[PDB]
Amino acid sequence: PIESPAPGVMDRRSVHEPLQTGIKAIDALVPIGRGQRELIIGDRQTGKTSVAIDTIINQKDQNMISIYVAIGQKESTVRTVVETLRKHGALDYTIVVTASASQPAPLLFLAPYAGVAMGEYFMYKGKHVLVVYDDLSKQAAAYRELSLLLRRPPGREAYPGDIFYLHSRLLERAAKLSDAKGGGSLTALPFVETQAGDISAYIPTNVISITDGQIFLQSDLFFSGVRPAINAGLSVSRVGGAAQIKAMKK
Amino acid sequence: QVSDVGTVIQVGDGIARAHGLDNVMSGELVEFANGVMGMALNLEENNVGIVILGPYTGIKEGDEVRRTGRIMEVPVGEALIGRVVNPLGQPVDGLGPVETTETRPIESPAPGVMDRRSVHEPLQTGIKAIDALVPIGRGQRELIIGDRQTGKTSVAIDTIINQKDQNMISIYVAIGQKESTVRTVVETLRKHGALDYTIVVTASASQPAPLLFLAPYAGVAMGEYFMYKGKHVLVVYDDLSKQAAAYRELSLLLRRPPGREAYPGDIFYLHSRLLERAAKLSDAKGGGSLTALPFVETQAGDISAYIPTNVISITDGQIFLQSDLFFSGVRPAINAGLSVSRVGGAAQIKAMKKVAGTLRLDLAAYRELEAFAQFGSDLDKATQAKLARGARTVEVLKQDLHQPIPVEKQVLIIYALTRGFLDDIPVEDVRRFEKEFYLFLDQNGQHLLEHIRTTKDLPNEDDLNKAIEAFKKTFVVS
Amino acid sequence: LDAKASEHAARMTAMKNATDNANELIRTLTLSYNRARQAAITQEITEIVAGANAL
Amino acid sequence: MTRGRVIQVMGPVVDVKFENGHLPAIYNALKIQHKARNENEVDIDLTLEVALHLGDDTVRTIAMASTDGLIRGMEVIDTGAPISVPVGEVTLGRVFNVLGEPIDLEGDIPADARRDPIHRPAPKFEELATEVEILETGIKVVDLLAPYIKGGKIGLFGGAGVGKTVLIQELIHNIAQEHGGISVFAGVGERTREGNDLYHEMKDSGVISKTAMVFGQMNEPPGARMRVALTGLTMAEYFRDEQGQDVLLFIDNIFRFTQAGSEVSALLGRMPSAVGYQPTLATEMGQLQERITSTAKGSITSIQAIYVPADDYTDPAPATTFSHLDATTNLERKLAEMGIYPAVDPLASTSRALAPEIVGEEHYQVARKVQQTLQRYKELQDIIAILGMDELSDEDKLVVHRARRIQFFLSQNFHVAEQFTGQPGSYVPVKETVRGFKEILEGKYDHLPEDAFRLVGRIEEVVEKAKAMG
Amino acid sequence: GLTMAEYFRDEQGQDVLLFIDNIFRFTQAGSEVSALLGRMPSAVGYQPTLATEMGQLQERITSTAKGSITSIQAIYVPADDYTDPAPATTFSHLDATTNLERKLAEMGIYPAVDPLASTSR
Amino acid sequence: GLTMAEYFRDEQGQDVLLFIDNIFRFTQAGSEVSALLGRMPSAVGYQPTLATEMGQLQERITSTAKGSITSIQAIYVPADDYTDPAPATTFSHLDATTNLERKLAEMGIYPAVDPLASTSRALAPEIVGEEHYQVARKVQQTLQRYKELQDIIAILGMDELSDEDKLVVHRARRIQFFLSQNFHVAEQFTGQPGSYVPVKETVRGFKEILEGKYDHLPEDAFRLVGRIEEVVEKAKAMGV
Ligand SMILES: Nc1ncnc2c1ncn2[C@@H]1O[C@H](COP(=O)(O)OP(=O)(O)OP(=O)(O)O)[C@@H](O)[C@H]1O
Ligand SMILES: Nc1ncnc2c1ncn2[C@@H]1O[C@H](COP(=O)(O)OP(=O)(O)OP(=O)(O)O)[C@@H](O)[C@H]1O
Ligand SMILES: Nc1ncnc2c1ncn2[C@@H]1O[C@H](COP(=O)(O)OP(=O)(O)OP(=O)(O)O)[C@@H](O)[C@H]1O
Ligand SMILES: [Mg+2]
Ligand SMILES: [Mg+2]
Ligand SMILES: [Mg+2]
Repeated sequence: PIESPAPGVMDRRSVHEPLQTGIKAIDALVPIGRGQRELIIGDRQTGKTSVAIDTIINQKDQNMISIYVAIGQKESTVRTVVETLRKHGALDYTIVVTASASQPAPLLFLAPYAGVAMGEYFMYKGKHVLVVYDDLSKQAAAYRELSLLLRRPPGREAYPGDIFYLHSRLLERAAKLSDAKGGGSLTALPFVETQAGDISAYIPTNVISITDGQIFLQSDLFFSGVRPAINAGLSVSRVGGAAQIKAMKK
Repeated sequence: QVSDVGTVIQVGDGIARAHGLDNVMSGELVEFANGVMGMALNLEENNVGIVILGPYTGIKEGDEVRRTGRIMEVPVGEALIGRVVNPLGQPVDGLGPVETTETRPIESPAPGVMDRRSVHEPLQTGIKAIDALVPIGRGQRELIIGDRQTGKTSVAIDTIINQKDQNMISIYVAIGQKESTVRTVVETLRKHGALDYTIVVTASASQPAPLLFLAPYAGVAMGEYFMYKGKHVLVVYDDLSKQAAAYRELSLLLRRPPGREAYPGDIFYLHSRLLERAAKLSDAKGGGSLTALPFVETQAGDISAYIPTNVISITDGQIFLQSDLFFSGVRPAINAGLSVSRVGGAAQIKAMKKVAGTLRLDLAAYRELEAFAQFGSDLDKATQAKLARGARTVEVLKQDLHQPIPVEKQVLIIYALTRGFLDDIPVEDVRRFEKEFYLFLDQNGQHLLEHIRTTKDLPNEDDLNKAIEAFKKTFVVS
Repeated sequence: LDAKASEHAARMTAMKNATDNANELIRTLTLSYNRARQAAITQEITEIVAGANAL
Repeated sequence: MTRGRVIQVMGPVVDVKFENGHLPAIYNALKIQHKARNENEVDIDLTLEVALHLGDDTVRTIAMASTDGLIRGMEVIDTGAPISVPVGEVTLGRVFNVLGEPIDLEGDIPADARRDPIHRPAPKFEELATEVEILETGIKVVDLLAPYIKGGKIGLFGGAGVGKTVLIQELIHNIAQEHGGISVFAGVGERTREGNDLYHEMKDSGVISKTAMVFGQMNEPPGARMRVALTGLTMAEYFRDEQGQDVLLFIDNIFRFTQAGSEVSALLGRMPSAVGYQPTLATEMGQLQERITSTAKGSITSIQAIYVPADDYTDPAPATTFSHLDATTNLERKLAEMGIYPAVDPLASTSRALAPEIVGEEHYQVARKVQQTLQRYKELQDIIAILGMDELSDEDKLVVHRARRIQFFLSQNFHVAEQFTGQPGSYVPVKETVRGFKEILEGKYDHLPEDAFRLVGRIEEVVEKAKAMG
Repeated sequence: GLTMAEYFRDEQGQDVLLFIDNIFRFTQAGSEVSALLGRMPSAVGYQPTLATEMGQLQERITSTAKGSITSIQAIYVPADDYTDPAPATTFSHLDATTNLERKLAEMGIYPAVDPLASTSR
Repeated sequence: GLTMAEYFRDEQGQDVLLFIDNIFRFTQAGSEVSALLGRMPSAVGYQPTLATEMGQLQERITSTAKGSITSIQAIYVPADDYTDPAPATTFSHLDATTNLERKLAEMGIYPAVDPLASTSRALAPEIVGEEHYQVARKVQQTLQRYKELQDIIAILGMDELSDEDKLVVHRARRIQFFLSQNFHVAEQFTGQPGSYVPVKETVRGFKEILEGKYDHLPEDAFRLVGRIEEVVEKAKAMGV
């Protein structure tokens, strides 16, 4: 089913297994563990998709299934991403779910739930899954369009009242199951596109209030040669560090 | 039968709802029981929504509404010349009825893309600053924008007066003005003789909002009758901001959703419809043209406001007037820095074109150096020459009230200023020098005057030099 | 005399660059004010629309 | 049956009632034709677009013209398909009005002409091209520092009187000459006099024989202004889908499309979104932009001018539009007054294509080196006024000496600029311009006078000019 | 009050002075009436009919052949905001305006009229 | 949870620690469900009954004669807007508040409590002591003066400030850094073990800083330490 209850309090285990993204500026100072959900946030043309593609490609050695969910992306961009995945061989273990900007609003609203429901199937078998949501801001815009068409009164910035519940319900299904539930895990990397780096906007704050950290990419750094564009001032991992190899931690 | 009659079921705030009128057309005029006109705006399934165009206190529930069979139009013809009239064509000055035999609808499509021609004819406003810095061509529409009490109405009246010998018809549309103000404007026009070719359309602040919303469209409809016959028309809308306010009131009374800055959604469409009907017709349609001078009032000089931005996006330029310049004794108050005409300059005559550039440069230069005013003498080149010439330019560009001057005299005085014949004249005497120069020209330089007036070109430079030197020989500095 | 003229030059350039800094800060603050006010405008429009709709 | 009657008229919105089981589909076209039976009526000729199904066999529509004169009870006819405009060779050199009806006096279009629906789903994921390709425009600045992409969207910016129109004409000329394609210009909610001026300029330049124009300007209703872009796009799509060509599509102002959509939504009665825009803003923009893509047999690339309200690049309409753009070219009044044409800013312009994966290592290195040189010159221009020209170091003198020649060599002579300058134009291939800029970087031409680079095509013409000068 | 004043110039041909305590409170009362009647609020919550109400009040204060009425009106500016709709739509009907400053009042200069912000035709 | 705590308060007369993880989500859920119940929307989309619904919950969490309840609540602030109705209404229900700030969090000084927005009902001379009250007020005054100087510092530069303003800035930056602390639970992010600082130690250390004793130490010595002696230890490690 699209809508399913999240794992309970006693069904979960503390994250203790590293997710090696293959990028120094992440694996060194903002580590990501399995079962974590880490936010990738930045402006347009900053490398958000490139970070996810590199992370997905790096998982060839590891025993992990990858799901790339594109919401509101351009179809040419999705085609080129699929071609890079095919060239690097990541299509041996990858599922691509797409809903372009030409699709009606309900499909944009619905895509991430389909992705996470596809992930849960492997998660509950004791396997490890990685899920990438290419935009949650565009999902929020689609849901706002749906609510206004249904004549529900808007709240702050015309968003409906349960814009928080939407994202929390989506992202709360990513978990690290315990040995009693099988030991499987699901990892989420939601994306948020800010406007002029305003980290204090409504949707960025809502998504920050859910995930276990955030990786902030700065356009000022991306331009002028700092190409990975990591901003160590605003990037942190709340659960990471306990899921980092001893050598790197040392 | 209920096909040609209807009974009112709701009355409120100038909006009426009537049952019946099965054959009424959208946009039609209807007749109430007591003689008040109305528009059938919304044709719903079981009732008709009517916008009242007069005092609605005399309309109750149950009184009959009669159909007329005519989509809303206004009377047109040469008989409207020299009369002040309401937006519906009913005279308000007395003097009996206006006898006309032709009409033209208020809504009418703008001239097509293939019906137009490039603007090539000058429109002499009679103001030195406008005719030199921001020329206006026939068929252009140019925005005039400023704050309260800056001189926009005075500029419009001066432009209308200056058109006496030209082959143009002027139309003055006053929206939201005080009745005494409109009366005074009409009296000045009559005193200066402009009523021989001028129509005044008035909609005072005490009128219902739909009349204010309709007035500029009635003015344009009156102008188009002359325009399509091959004549040239000048139309002035005194307050598009007040027209927009009246439209916002009407839209809110009809309970339409608001838009940006609380103005309605199609506020841009309103002024686009209004200002797109002014054009220069091609030769195949007859060489007619209609030129428009919309007005917009700002708040503390803020241009970034919604309505100013919309109108600047619509029109072909802007004339910006400054409150500080107006208060500092510069009465035309035109800021040549921000002001710009995009289609004009092509229509400017050759004599003015050959001389306007140096004055443009001088006036542009004498604005940044005014910051360095606390100290007097940095350089002779930077301070002495530049500041002296700029101050003399500011003095010559000043103008008195209701006294336009001809283009050839403007050209001659601007040439004298630019070439340096004012270099050794004190600043305080420049206006007297200009006045006595015009009198001396009338006395002796009829040959130069007629040469300019016939060829639209500068006369022989050496002869002009010797004439100005001959005048300076007699002019006394005191 | 040389030192007095040096004092004049130093104070002149100090006032100049102070004015430049002040105008930069004014640009930033006024533009910030202007980005802020559109949120209030859209909030009041949203409130009016909701009030009209709920009835 | 296929016949209905009008039951409500409220401005541009018209409600029509049909027989049960015979309602038209969404986005279909309905025709109203009427003859005044007596003096209390007027003749009517109108087209309606279906928008909703209100229930009770009633359909709500949007009119493409003024609704004055409508009477409750007039007969309505169903066409059984959306708006259809003529496509093919007959559309070249003609001007249309969003309904496909010609505006110029060359006559009507015969009824046997093929017509295509306005509304159409975007091309499938299967049909798209798998690789990114560069559209060779033949203009040195664009081909070096801001490459174009087949199927990409380009945003154009610039002040008044800088060269946007002449640049558009030169782009059409170069594409038609070398790549064998055509162009379609779609004005949207702009000045009618500007449209007439553009028509006359195209006729003067001779570009008009290779282009089609649809205008639907400011004075048109929102229903027409909201579909001008779609009709222009659907006449453009024919040549790419049926003849496999590379096509240009110019949209005069994409912001007016969004504004017309918002106006239409307010009439439909939907709840206003964040800043008064329609709730369907993103969906409408996606449905317009996603049809401009490169396919297996052809491509459409679009040059779009975008107005930004209050210069706020975070406003919802510019924010939504910018997500689709692939490149950006900015014009400079400073360069225009300096005499550099086509006056493209070599530092404000940005492009997604300029990457080693797409354009090549050699091209990328040359371009980045040029940008660094120009940035260093920009920095040194302050120190020149701070201290003086002679006080700068020798390496800074060399940097300035290279930068002047680079900035001058960025200029080019346009084919359509002959009417002004008196000099024929030049089409410079990307390989040739890369080689020339590498040669200028390496110091091979430091001895030449800097003015011989002023306005010229290939690098060999520069040494020819220097030879003729001295 | 206007009805009481109009008689002296209509039937008796006098010159009358009409002093109005505060236009701002008149506009506030109009806005309250509009909100009670349930109309859609204008720019900052005012009534849509603000301009027409102000016009129908002020336009009756005019000079005619029989007599003249001159009016001295006091306006209240909230938080020094002259952009406020009530003063903004009041400005269009005035021949002379006077600006009073708490800055001048604190120094002790009564009547505290600003000599540069006051204009008259 | 409140019902469970009330039994221990009443039927047993026992002291209760009550922790509420995020009380704002209660009003958020109320606003989510309010629209479907047929109520007209209030300002910024909240329910008309925001104040009464929150009051009916808050006034149950009190200490009575038979038992005492001390409650610590975290109150999320949506989009960093402290004027939002939900944060604004809950202010009147509290005795002591501490306002965390993103600005202080970004500079790296945790716990990032705003030293001027935070207030408590217990900061009175007869409750905490004369010396404590005077030291706290002096610290707040210095921080406010440093806050006011931030425009003149940015524009005219640090050089042109007077003799006293420079001393105020010098003391204020060190005070702002010394307000930071290393936490026991933060040892997961850093190897520093953390500390527990008594009130006497805090008051004496801040008094010593105010008297100008430690003006010769660098600013960075004061970040993330416990008692005042650790500042001297860190400076000596730095080499002083
Ligand atoms: N590590 C890198 N090295 C070089 N180029 C890079 C790197 N990461 C990203 N880029 C470049 O950055 C550009 C945009 O990157 P990307 O598409 O990942 O951005 P984005 O934030 O997903 O953009 P959008 O808003 O279009 O979705 C591309 O030209 C890509 O080649
Ligand atoms: N060139 C001038 N010389 C002298 N007085 C002038 C000149 N231009 C305008 N004035 C005077 O300045 C005042 C401005 O009035 P005007 O009607 O021209 O302004 P306005 O911008 O239309 O203002 P309002 O908003 O009050 O209608 C009037 O008293 C007018 O007589
Ligand atoms: N390549 C060129 N060669 C010669 N002259 C040029 C060139 N490009 C521009 N110009 C000059 O600049 C003028 C501006 O032309 P154009 O109409 O393209 O400008 P624009 O920036 O699009 O203006 P507008 O906003 O009025 O449409 C031309 O009329 C011509 O005089
Ligand atoms: Mg991306
Ligand atoms: Mg006036
Ligand atoms: Mg152009």
